[PDB]
Amino acid sequence: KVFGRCELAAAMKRHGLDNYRGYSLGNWVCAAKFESNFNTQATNRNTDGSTDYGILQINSRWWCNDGRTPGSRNLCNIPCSALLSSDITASVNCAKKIVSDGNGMNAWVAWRNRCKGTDVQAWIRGCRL
Ligand SMILES: [Cl-]
Ligand SMILES: [Cl-]
Repeated sequence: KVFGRCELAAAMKRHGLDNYRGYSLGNWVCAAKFESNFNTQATNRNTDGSTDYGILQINSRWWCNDGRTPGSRNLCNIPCSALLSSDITASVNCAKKIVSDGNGMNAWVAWRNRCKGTDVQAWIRGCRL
């Protein structure tokens, strides 16, 4: 599913991501834009043999099981395919764990490089939330 911008904002808010660990909703929308283009089906192989999955490009080394990443820890206790669903629940729950890991949203490279320090509220402008 490719979410609309405000559609994704509303889903993320309903799931309790807005202000989660101090990250306002626009941070999450911005991260999802650059990680996945709001596409739940997005996948990308990493150099180390792991793969990133879903709207927030969650990695198969630490977080989910994809059956092909040796040494995977599956800390979210989910198949990586669950992160591709049109229902973002599993991605949100796992993102909450990731953002609580110690480095906040710096866990998302695209957030660090393209969202952090910018006017992230722009990402939710116009939306009815
Ligand atoms: Cl915001
Ligand atoms: Cl933080």
